[PDB]
Amino acid sequence: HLPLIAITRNPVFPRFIKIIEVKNKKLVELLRRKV
Amino acid sequence: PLYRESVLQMMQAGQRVVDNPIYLSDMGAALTGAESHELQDVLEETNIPK
Repeated sequence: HLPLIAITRNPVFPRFIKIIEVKNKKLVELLRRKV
Repeated sequence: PLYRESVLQMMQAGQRVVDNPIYLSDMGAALTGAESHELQDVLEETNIPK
C-alpha cells in the first residue's frame, strides 16, 4: 500500500542497475520505515 | 578544460529542471572557441536543427 512511485525521468529496464534521486524527503521517510 | 564543470553538473537533463533546452544548448555552444562571426552565422540560422 504505497503510492505509485515518482519515476521523474529515470527509466529502469529489466535486469539493469539504475539510480533514482528525487528531491523531496517524504520518500526518505518511507525508506527509513522499511528498515 | 577551460571553464568549471560545475555549471554542467548544475543543469543536467535528468534533474527535470531544464525548462529551456535551447538555452542550455546555447550555453554549451558558448564554450566553443569559434570566432564571434561564426556565432553570428549560427544566429543567422533560423531552424533549430540547423
